Amino acid sequence: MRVILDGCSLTPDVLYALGYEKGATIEISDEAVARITAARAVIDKIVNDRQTVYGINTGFESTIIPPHQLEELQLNLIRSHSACVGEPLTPERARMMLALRVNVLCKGHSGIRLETVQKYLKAFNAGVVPYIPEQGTVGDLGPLSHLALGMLGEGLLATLNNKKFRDAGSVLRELGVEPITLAAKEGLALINGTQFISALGAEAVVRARKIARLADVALAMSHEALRATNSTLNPDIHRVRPHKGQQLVAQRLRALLHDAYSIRCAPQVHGISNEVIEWVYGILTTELNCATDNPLVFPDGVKKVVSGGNFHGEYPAKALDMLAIGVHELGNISERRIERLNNPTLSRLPAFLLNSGFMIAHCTAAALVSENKVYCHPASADSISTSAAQEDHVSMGGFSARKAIKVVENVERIIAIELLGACQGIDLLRPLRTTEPMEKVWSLVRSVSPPWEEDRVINTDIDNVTKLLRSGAVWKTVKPYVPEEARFLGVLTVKKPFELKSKM
Amino acid sequence: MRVILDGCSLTPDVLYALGYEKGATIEISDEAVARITAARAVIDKIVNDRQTVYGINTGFTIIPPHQLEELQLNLIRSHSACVGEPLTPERARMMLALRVNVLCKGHSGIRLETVQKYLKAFNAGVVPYIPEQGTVGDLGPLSHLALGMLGEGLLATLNNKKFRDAGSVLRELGVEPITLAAKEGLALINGTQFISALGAEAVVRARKIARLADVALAMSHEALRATNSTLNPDIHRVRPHKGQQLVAQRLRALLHQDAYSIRCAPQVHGISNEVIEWVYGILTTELNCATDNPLVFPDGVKKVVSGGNFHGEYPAKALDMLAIGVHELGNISERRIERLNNPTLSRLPAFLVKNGGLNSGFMIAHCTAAALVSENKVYCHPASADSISTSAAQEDHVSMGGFSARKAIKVVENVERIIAIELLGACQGIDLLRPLRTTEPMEKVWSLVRSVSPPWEEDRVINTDIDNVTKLLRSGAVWKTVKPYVPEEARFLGVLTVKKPFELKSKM
Amino acid sequence: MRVILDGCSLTPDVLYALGYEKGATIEISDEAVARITAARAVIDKIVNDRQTVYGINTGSTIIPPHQLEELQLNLIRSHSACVGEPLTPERARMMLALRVNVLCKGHSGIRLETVQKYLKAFNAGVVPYIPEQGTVGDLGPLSHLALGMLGEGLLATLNNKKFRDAGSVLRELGVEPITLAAKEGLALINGTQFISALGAEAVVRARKIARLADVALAMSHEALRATNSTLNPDIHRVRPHKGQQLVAQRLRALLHQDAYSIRCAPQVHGISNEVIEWVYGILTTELNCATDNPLVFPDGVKKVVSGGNFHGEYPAKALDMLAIGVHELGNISERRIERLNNPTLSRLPAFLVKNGGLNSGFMIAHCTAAALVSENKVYCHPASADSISTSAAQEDHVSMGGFSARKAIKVVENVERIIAIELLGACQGIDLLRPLRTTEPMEKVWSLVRSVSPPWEEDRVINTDIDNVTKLLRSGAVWKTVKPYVPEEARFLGVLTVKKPFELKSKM
Amino acid sequence: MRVILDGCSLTPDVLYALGYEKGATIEISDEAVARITAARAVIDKIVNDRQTVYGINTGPPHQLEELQLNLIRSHSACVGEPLTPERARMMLALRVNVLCKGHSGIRLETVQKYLKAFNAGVVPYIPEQGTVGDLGPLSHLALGMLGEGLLATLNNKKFRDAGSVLRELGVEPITLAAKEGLALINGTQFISALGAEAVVRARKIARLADVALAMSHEALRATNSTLNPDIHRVRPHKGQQLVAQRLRALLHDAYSIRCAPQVHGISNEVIEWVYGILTTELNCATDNPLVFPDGVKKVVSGGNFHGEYPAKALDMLAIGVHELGNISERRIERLNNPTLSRLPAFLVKNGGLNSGFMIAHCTAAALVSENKVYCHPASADSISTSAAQEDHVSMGGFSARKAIKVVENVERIIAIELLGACQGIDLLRPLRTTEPMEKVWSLVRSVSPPWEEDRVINTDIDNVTKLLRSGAVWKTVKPYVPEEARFLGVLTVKKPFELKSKM
Repeated sequence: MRVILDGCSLTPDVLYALGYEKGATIEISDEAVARITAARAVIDKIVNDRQTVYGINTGFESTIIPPHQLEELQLNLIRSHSACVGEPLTPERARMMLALRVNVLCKGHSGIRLETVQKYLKAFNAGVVPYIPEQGTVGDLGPLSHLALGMLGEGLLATLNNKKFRDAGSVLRELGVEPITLAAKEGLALINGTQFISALGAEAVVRARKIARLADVALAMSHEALRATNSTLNPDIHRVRPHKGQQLVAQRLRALLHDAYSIRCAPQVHGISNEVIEWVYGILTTELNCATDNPLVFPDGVKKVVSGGNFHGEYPAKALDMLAIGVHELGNISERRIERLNNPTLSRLPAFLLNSGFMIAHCTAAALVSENKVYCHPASADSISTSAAQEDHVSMGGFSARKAIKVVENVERIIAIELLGACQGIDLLRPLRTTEPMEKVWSLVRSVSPPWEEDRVINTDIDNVTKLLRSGAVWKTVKPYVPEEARFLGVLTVKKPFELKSKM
Repeated sequence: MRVILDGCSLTPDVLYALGYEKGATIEISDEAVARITAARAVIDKIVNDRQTVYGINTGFTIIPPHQLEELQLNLIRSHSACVGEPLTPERARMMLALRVNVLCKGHSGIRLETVQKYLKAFNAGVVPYIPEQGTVGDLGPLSHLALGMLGEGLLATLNNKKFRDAGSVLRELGVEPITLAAKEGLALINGTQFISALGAEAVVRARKIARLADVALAMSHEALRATNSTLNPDIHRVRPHKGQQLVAQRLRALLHQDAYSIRCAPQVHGISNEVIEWVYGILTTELNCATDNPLVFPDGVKKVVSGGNFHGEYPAKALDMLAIGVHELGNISERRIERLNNPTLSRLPAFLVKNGGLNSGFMIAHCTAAALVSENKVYCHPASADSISTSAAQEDHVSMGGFSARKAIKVVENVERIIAIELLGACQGIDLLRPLRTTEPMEKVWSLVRSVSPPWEEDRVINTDIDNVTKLLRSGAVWKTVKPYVPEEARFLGVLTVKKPFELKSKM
Repeated sequence: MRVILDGCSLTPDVLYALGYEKGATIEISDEAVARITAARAVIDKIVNDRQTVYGINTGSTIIPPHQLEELQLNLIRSHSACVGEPLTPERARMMLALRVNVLCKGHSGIRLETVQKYLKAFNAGVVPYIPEQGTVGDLGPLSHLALGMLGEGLLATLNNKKFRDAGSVLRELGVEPITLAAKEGLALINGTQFISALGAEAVVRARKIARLADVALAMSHEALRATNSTLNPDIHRVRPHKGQQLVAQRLRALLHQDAYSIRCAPQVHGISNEVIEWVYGILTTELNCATDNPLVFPDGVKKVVSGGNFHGEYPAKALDMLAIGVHELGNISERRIERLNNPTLSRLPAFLVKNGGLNSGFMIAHCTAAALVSENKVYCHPASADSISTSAAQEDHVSMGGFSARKAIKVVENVERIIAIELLGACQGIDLLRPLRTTEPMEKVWSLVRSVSPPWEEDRVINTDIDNVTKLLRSGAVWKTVKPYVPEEARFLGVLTVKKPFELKSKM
Repeated sequence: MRVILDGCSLTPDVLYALGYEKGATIEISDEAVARITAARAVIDKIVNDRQTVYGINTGPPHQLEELQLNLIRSHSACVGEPLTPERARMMLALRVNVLCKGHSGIRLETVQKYLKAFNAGVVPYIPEQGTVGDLGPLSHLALGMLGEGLLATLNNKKFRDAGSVLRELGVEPITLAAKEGLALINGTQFISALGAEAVVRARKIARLADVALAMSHEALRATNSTLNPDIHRVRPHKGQQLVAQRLRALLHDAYSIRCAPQVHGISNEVIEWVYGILTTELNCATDNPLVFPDGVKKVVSGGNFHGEYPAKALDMLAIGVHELGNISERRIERLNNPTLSRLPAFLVKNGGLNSGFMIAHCTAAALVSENKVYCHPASADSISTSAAQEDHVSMGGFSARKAIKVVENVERIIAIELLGACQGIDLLRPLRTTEPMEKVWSLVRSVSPPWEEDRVINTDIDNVTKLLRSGAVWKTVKPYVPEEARFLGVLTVKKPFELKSKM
């Protein structure tokens, strides 16, 4: 897989693939190359003409810095801003941030040199693993500086073939990549932006979209195991409560299948979760293709170098706080259906499906839902300002992105527990059969987890079914039975950006 | 203003007007009347043919006629279980009008005469007694509404808002109490109208304060003597979120390196605007939804269908997110208030008062703003994230959106005061900069503020000024002043027209 | 009816009584009078000798006599910056009395005459106008208090609670308005008395509902016909938390495997009790603290000292934790309510009603309880965890405990209703079990409940019963009924006497 | 480092040492042995006499054994990352201590095997998510002792086959008789062991917070006026007075400095209170049903397994510890602010080319901000998982974990303040501070050189954090501080509360 970046076409799903698919590689388009060199020409003219421009050849102090002191300034910037702490990002997430960094630079408004972008490109393709401590950003100078630090051959680096973090200098020699060198503005160009929040957010919303579909598969199985009626899927019901999500979820369920609230009101609950995920997906897709640099370089603009606030991460921060809340509800209602499966008076099945069955598995699901409620608190609602700097308002979206991933990770396990329990319900109902797509899912689950005869170590089954869900095999199985519109695919193509009806 | 309801055309702004504008009246369309009687014909046939249908003439087996009526009354009474302070007259009447609108869709099976009575009571000026706590998302609130319509419990009127005997109040409006036939009990109390009516007020107030936030910001921008550099349309063209671009255009209209609270304002106000716009869309759909159960479809394959449209997760979730979005407007505004009071940051006299030896100026007003932001952070916790299964039976998941709606209103109420404090402080900044002038629209806003709050010479009781400027903002006079200077698209008006509902491409 | 304040002996329960009991009056002790005049002598010397001391006659520069009086007035007026609904008369007057108590410690430098006028205003029945929002933790609220004492802004009286001109109200009461000398402005508005007065009500109500929670539980225990096995003192001897042991003993006194909401009740109520007891101790100290600045020490090495005793983090933190502790009482109670309504869990008629084919019983009452628990979870978020600083001042860290105090009261108010719903439901259970009888104290409670709420024969408006039983609980009649059956130590009375303050072992 | 457990004497600090100090070993007292065998005699008598008692021989001798195994296996339902070796072994030791009270009905042989496994260096595999408050975690512990699932060792921490690890360690797997299954997995030991680490770390960072504050106080050249004992005598909270005395010991006007005793104080008191709750909890009989050989009823069903007590305490610990970081971050802000510090902006001379500690403050602010989310009480929620019995749970598993996270975050914040304040001292040379603070400064300078030109600052932050956690900083100032202000009272177990009345 070789992806061509141009700063306009990147989707969260492609970025996720860039981080997680073996053999992923990036290149930049010819039009991106043209934009980058055009922007750099502006910078080179300002520096050569010894013209004073804040952010270009000024200090920290609107006076002109001498050339040699200007190179040293870039290095001091990268080093002093490498202030992050805690556990480093996983190799996949660190490399997602790297690729996203390159994509944003492709818009050609940072003033970066082409050769610096190439060294970033070459490092990615060679399999570099940046060392990015996950805590520090207030929304992403820190994370992006740690990225640039490794590209300077300083600090720590790893590789895909050897993920033990070691001397960055030796790793670059290992990969045959010459370290970057920094000219004017290159220091800021590399570390200004929302790429830590947005890369992590990209993974979150991708995983969220996929678990939203899978939640309906688990629900369908529970529906069958509990022997519920199809009455609540009547399209007349959802025609008169015509939210997009609710209608789409009901159609998805009808494809798979053609009571209690956790089943009967599922379209009315999954629906809004789906719409939140779809909305967040749109916000993030725009953000992955934004020029978050400062100051901005516009070679064809009335002003060639402009100071703005595009580095502020409130947009993806807010979106990720809401993603967590939306995804959380999928697990919340799922846990209740798990409760019905284990309850003998509710299921008309053997209790918990001298044996305890899936009793404690429901417990695990409830614990995950409970901790998700804490993670539902909006991190971006807080701002802590540095008084005598310029930064008097920040997004605090670093934690928004991380806890969004955690909530989805938790909900994935919850859905796995429901699906696992519901499949056992199907066993208990034999020789009864369910629908063709659901029988295929059941067989798929049974290929990694045998039916529950005697008690056994159940965390193994939970983890196996979770692996199964994350593999994509479950959705791939039911996919051809579902109408195209109900497959959650519309967000996979980049829409044209909003345009003012007046350019005033 | 006489509004004709038809269950398809109601917007949050019209509903807000129905509750808050003097002389508001409702009627229902001819097509709504037709739908209502058509649905009732289904119910009447079922009852007369003595056919067993769950939710129509069953029980808690077919219940005989003389007791089917008693069942309706028992339902209304036993479900009137709400506690706490009653809704304000305006909000109670908003819930009443919204109730009527939903019934106009013609899927509840309600009788026409009952709707007519709900209709007549509203127009006569009835004030329902609706305790604000109880719903898990809205049997309770809607039952209290129906209870008063039965002439039981408490009622008030617009002319006399002291809650008294409901029977005498109906006798005061010359209104005859409702009577309940089969299904009418459920038809009146099934739905999300408590959450959605309160939510309607919230999102309307939110939309208006979002616009006003940019006016306060513009004034602060002028008082702080900031550059227009960050409003360069090239900046927002390459970070092209709809909200960010629209906010920047709105600011360019009012004002035709700085701190982040000013420079990153389009990047912060923008997402707030988009959240508000999104919530507005969710709620507009919800105001025109058939949230009844069981549903009656006279032209359907099944005439009576059990579903889950009463579940309030949709408006509950939207209102939790509205609170978070609106909160940020106050959050960044408070920081700009901080800059205005800070002599190092403002290049103005400290706390916007000259002769600051004996005076404190707007020092403690900033304090009040900070306290409001701080408490908004607690209200930012999503209430709909919780569910307490009220039965090991069938009601095993609920939205808990009652508190989502109420705290959404509280956050917007708080943010309105914050924006008022910023605008008040920024206008004093303008005074301190005289004989300098600002733009034509901002000079008009300044004059408008000065007509309710004089400049700050010596110290005086400042909570009076804060409240006055807050009243000014809520009056609509401030936006009305700058409105003609702003491009139509940047006026936050697109949400005022009801879009056609989403339609499935496939027939599966 | 007459409490003598001395700045050392005030308990939350006495302060609550001062605000809520009819005919309450305050006086100050002789030792307090002596301390006040001694401290004022220090101030008068400083001013007379024209000596420069920050906070007494500075700005910063030594302020001349004429301007020094004007400075006090400007201070009070400009700091009256609070917004929102005013405190209830009882809470406003609690803040007033607490203000006087703190001044009795004699470290504020206040004049005696000023204290006397506050004192006379309280006894005459003044109702201060104190907007509940604004403090960051309490210049605003305390300034609004002083503003009314100046005869400015709004005031009310106990005989006429309509807020009107403060000047006319003081004339009505026969109280001459205060006048302000040096330091008197700061002396009146420095302190944590808004947070602490509201907190005093909260922890008092919390302590009383903690006891009542065990009474409701005991009734539920009987209605559900549970075993006494889990009350075995051996169980709690080996899990010997003070609260758990005390709760179990209280339950044994009223009742002289099972579900967790009953069986683990000592293990859950226990920690709630201990949190309440801990908070009570924190607040009792705080009610008797010198929160002034700068502090005046007539017998100290330094007579006038600048410190940070005005910072409200201590009561703010305590009230955030009170909310969490009280919340759990309602949380576990709601689960017992669920068991009462559940036919498979209770072995009683579903929703505690016979002939439930037309009746719903207490079904929706459980719903109301669940909604209250759910909203309490939002209020459980610690408000004091946030701080918003004013960058260029000296106030770079604040407690934000104003909202901590208010939401603490809200949580307890909610939990009171929950306990009422449980008790109401459990008493119906007792009816359903007749001719069976329960214990002597529980039969008395049942009779007491039946005197305000008849048994549930047919369905009726249930919010009336809920409110009546809530009124009953708050009246104190329920606890008074079982009180003589409970061992003294299990009556939650230890906190009612002021303990000697902690003393350092070392002189360092 | 051989600790003798008896179910009555364990403190959070000793338990922490048991998990983190090399060569730690446990034994049980003779009285504990006596109690265990006495309780087991009750259980043996019941099964021998074929008497029906719920929780002993309920739901034949043959299958009663199978029931125990099914119990352990089916309840091993936890997910996520496993506990660190130190925390897993803390849970193991705490498990043994609770069994020493002699009310579980466990066999002595089983305890000795747990005992032996610990001393041999076993590392249990305990997934950190699942408990609703701790059947899951305790079952995973027992699963490994059965030689099933995964295990590791201190010498080889790669999780592998539990059977082979026990062979490696020379430990024969446990066997389960009647009641032994429940005896091993009933309790609050996952919450309490994690909570023990949290409150220990909290107590130590509370002391260190005053050291950082003292240095900031010196770097900012503040007055000692706010430490006047008369101030705190008239606002006589225990914590506030103790903190002020601690500061006076180290030092013999902005709110973040002036109101520090009034803010650190309540944090200290919360930590001290939580410490007391947890100390009791470490020595509680959380079994069910309970066995009382000398009781009126020998086997009693109760609710001592309910973890609300430690859950609530840990939710409050997080809130209390959080505030230390909150006010510290504000002092960090003052250090970097040239208008507030009267020092070079961001503590760097020649700031035209250098940024100094600017972004380090940024890191501190981010940590405070995320701590605000963790301040939400996890124990405030309950999800009834049983339509009947288990209808209220504590949800204290996450309370314990996020408590550790908050303290971990605050440790870094304090490190950043101390690091910045020491640079302030450098900028003020040839000025000197007090003798104990000069020693702390020298100690910091031994792991982090002064800031001349810009360099990679996350290295310095991590080094100073390591320094704080090492105990060397407190050990340095310890002899200058009055005994009462050293936060040591909680280190000795107080006698348990006793009812006055016999009712």
